[PDB]
Amino acid sequence: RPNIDIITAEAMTLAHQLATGEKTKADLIDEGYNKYAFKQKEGLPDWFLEDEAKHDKPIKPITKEAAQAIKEKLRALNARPIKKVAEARARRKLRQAKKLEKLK
Amino acid sequence: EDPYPDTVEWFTSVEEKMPLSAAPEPKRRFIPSKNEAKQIMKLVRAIREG
Amino acid sequence: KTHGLCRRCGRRSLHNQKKVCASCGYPAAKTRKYNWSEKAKRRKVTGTGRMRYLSTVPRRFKNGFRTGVPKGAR
Amino acid sequence: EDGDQLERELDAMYEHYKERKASQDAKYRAKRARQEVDDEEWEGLSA
Amino acid sequence: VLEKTKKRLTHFPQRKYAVKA
Amino acid sequence: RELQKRKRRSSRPTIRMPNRRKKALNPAGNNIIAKSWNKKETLSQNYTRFGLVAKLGKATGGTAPGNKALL
Amino acid sequence: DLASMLPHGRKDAKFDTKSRLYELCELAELYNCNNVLFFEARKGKDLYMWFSKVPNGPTVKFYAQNLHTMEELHFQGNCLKGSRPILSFDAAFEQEPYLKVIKELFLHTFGVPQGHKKSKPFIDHVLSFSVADGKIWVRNYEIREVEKVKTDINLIEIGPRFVLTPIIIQEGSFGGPILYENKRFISP
Amino acid sequence: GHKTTRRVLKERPSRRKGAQSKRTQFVRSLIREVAGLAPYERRVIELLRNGKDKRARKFSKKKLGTFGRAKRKCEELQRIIAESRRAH
Amino acid sequence: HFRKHWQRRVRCHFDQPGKKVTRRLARRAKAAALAPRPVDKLRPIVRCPTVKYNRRTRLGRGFTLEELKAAGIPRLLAPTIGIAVDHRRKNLSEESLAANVQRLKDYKARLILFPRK
Amino acid sequence: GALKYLEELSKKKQSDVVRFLLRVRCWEYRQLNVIHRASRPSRPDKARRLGYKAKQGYVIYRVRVRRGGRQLKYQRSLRATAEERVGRRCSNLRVLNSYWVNQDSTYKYYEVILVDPNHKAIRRDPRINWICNPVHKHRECRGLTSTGKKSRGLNKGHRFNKTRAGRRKTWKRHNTLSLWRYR
Amino acid sequence: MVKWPEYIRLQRQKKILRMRLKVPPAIAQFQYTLDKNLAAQAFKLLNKYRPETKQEKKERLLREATAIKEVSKKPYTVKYGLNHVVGLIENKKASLVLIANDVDPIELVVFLPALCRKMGIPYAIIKGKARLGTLVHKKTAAVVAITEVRSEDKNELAKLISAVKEGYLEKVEDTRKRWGGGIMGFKAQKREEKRKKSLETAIK
RNA sequence: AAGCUCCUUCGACGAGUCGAGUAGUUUGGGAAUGCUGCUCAAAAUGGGAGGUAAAUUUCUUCUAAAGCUAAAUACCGGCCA
RNA sequence: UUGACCUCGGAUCAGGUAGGAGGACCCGCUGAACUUAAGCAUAUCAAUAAGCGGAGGAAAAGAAACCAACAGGGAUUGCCCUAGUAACGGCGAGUGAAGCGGCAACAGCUCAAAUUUGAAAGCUGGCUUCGGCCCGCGUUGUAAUUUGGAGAGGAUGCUUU
Ligand SMILES: [Zn+2]
Repeated sequence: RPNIDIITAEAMTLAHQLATGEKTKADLIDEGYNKYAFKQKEGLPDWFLEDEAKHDKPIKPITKEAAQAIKEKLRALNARPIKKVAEARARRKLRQAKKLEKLK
Repeated sequence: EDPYPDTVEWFTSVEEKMPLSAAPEPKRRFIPSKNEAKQIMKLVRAIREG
Repeated sequence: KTHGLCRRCGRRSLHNQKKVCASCGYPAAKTRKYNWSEKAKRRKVTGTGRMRYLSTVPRRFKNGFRTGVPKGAR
Repeated sequence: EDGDQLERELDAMYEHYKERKASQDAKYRAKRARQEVDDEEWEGLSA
Repeated sequence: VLEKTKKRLTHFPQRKYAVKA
Repeated sequence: RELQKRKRRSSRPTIRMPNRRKKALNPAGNNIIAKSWNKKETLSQNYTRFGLVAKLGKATGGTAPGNKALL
Repeated sequence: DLASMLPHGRKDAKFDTKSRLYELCELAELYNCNNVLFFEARKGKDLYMWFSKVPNGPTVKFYAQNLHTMEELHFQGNCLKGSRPILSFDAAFEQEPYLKVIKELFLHTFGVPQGHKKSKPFIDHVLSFSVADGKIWVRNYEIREVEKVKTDINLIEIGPRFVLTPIIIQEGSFGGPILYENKRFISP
Repeated sequence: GHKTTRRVLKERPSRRKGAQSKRTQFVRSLIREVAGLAPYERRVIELLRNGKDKRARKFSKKKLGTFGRAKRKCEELQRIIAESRRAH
Repeated sequence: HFRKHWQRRVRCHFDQPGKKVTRRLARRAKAAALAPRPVDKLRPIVRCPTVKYNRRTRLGRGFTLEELKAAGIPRLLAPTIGIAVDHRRKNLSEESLAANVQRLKDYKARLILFPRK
Repeated sequence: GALKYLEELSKKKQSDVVRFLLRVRCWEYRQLNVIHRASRPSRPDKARRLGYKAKQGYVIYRVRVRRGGRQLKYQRSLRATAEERVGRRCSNLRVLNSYWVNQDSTYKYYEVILVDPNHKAIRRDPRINWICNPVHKHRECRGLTSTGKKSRGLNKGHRFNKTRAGRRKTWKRHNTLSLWRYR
Repeated sequence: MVKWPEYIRLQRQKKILRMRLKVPPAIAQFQYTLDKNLAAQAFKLLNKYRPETKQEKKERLLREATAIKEVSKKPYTVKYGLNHVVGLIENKKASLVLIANDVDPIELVVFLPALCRKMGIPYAIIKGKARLGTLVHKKTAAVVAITEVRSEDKNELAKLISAVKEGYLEKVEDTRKRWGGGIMGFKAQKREEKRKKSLETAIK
């Protein structure tokens, strides 16, 4: 069985829409039957498919919760070491010190 | 579901025996051409005038 | 100096770095004109120059833009 | 009769177009210089 | 002018009329 | 304004427009109305002499004592 | 506000005026619903309120006026959404037969069934229907318990204050024989 | 009410703007058959065949925006299904 | 009530007599163009809509096709002899029909029609 | 009758045949230039009912314009800006009309019917010599096309009180102070 | 390698797209056309019934003008023009319809096969709008129709109707309600197994 | 060539447009006053807008998504007076 | 081998057109703040000024998917009152129409939707002794007929060029 991985903000928003009691399974199929449905993708050249992919992305609202969820999921494990955050604080403190001395 | 289903001829399966229009036919479809009559008359005037 | 002579308007208002006249905007086809300076508009409006042809138009309209010569002219 | 050669030529041209348009950034070319090849493309020999 | 307008003006032109007092 | 000052200062002549009017004010021709129309009288007065009516709507004001052209 | 009070309520949108009042009955048949609360506006000014039992049951039309909804910063009260309310009725509602059928319809509509799974578990508000004039006055009050001085009930008004003048009663979904007519209704 | 003798006015073709054109109905039916169905119409057909009439009507209302539009779309599609059955 | 710039939007009608004389000369010119003809077209007698003004009649836009037919004036010919035609108005009443056909027949009896060329 | 059959076929836009045709075509138009000439009109029925004739002097120009908003909304339409751009390209022609041919998720595609006013056939033919007249220069820029009328609200009724006969002219008429001689 | 011109690349891409995309039945039935022998016989009859050139018509008009200066039978011609032929089909005067397979805005002919089928008029799909435009004296004819012929070709018309209807309509009726396209070549399939083994296996 | 008349024959009327939801702006005008953007996306004894508590949504009045057209109106600019 | 059609190009090819100015008035886009009032905020200024695009002698609008509720009116535009009314506004600052009615002026029309099919009857060029000769456009539709208070077709008898 294929392992399904959600990495996109639109998919996270739709996942939140399922998880919370806003729209159910019957809905998801119902607005699944739309104009982008029943479009052939199997035997098509890569240039054709990629041009449609780039110019035919459906637009749906995204939520700040879904965006934060994708950010948390895609955060690297060594993204925020103590050393890096401490040197970031040191850099910004130096920046304010230099700003003050330029003001002087 | 069938992604590409065959068409079911629910309307063209019934052959209708009459034209869609009941309008009457004009006289000009049975009599000679008035337009060519006029054209030939113009040409005759041109020939007579030289 | 930042301003030399413009060919379109004759003033020393052509930037040498930007290559754009500060008065009329030489590179651009349109002549620089703004409605917050009625004094500039009336300084360079039509009628302030020579009017080589627009002055000759009205008499031709008065006669009806007729063409030809008077009858019997030599 | 099936346009196989024509598809092959057009696909080669489109791949060249993508490769050049991406290679005109020099970060992409650093990346393809450093990236490694996979073994699921050498598959077919014995495994 | 259009041929239909020409026919209409040919057969129904503006007529001269006077109304008594 | 600058155009007017330039015209006042130049030696070019002033192109004087004659009082040409788009529409004629008096009938012309060799017909009865043309040869009976009075140039110094008004529309209603001329029509009253003619014995014809001028306005087919109801009068929007007070007519002259002898007016007979505003039905 | 009424739909928020009603946990067995499906809200629906604008209904075509050129349609049929029993086309409304098959609309209710779509959502397995035995009660219809229909809002019909005239001239964009005057409300008309229909209470109906969809299949065969009687229906009643009221003229709705005097409307001070919630979201008005003078009510000083609040209550749970979907909690089963106490229904207060009047001696007139018990005595006049047309008022009795109106009472039954109101009970069926605002009933909030006992074991319904969208209802809140605790009771905190009362919907009172009264007949002062030849009109029905509807008000909702929240129940505040207060300890006695050595508990008692206080009522603070919450929302939907509205007046309904009973225009018509029909033996049918939205038709059938006329059973009661006001014969005193004055139209705006 | 000023008593004035009512007059019988002639039929107005602008009032006759109601479309009873047999040839227009023929063209519409033929174009339906030739063109086919939208994806939402195909979902409505599936629901109508498997018997979920209420779900079909509600889905049609959701897609179109009016109860009357949903009812007429469902009636059109149901008569299409009946015609297909008879033609088969 | 001068919160806007009425000074830049203020209008003075000092040309009232000038506009009056211009209008009178326009009427004179129109009559000179149409010398035996009146200058104005005949209008029907119509009743005013509102209950406040339903007791008074005024002039309408043009005559209806059926009242033109009843009076005996052909439809395509009426505008040529100077009768305004309105294809939108409907009679709805023998009273208006009779009043308008009486007006049309009075015009008929007072008319002088010239023999084409 | 083919015109009417095509009218019904264009009424049905999500039908299978129309959807397939629209997809393949949006690909074609997107591979072509943003503004480019059309010889044959793609929707002949729509062109005919909007005023297109198979004469010498009538051209189609198809244009794609980016969709979306400025949260601000442009008061003129995407069709209006497409017409203006087509006219600016074909400055020597007069924009008669425009119509929709395809949407896409990034663009929007229109075909503009344009008429050459200096052509002898157009000048000789009536019913188009009106557009040969000079008062009709840049109707798309002045809002005199169908999109312009729709955006200006040139309709009659009590719902269009402020917008018929000119919104700004009506505003001036209502906010001008009239002072007669004898007050 | 070498870079083709944009328009050449575009039309070759169109050829690939037409061959690989699955078309609806109403366009698949246009992909199916008739054979050389039927085309030749039909064009023989239609060449017997070609219309007259402008030079020929002016020449005839001069003949009658001179004859008058110092009583005919009705002409028989191959009817052309989309609106005219469609009206003939609706009013059931057309005996044969021949419809070009390559019309640019295809919508102009899509309904024609179904319309002919319902009206009962025999129809066939001819390769070449240019061929039809050569049959008539034009550049492009989208559809042509035979309504009436002389007595000397009545039987030839009838037998052409029978032969066309059987040997073409039976086959296209066997395959006309089905979708076309799906002509995957070797490269297209190899790409398809590539996509399937890249997607359906581990991650999506 | 044209007008009328009569009839055991006919009578085609504008679609990503209406409309529903939503955001912005605007209006005296949430039956959204109009406009624009995005999602969904129609009909044919049809559609739009009004009247009506009067018993069902009756009655009234016009035909949208194509186009032309002088006069009465503005006018600090142009030719003058 | 040749030749058609479709699409796309070249030419200091034959003939034309656009730009800029002006912008008083006119049609659109875009779009402030000062000021005033109010615990505050919306509002007001103002759908204004400034900026951008586009015409003319006028422009624009315009011949009802209108007004109305009458005994009904009848394209558009402007004046008078309507009226500081209805209506929206902490029912603050305030904002603020329209129908009717009197007048001025009046004028109605063209396409798409039908098959000329007993005859693309239409039109651009350029060659002309000017009178008519060819190249083409066009059937994926140029003429004539018709535009829903209509109309078509037949018949019929008068009437108009
Ligand atoms: Zn300069």
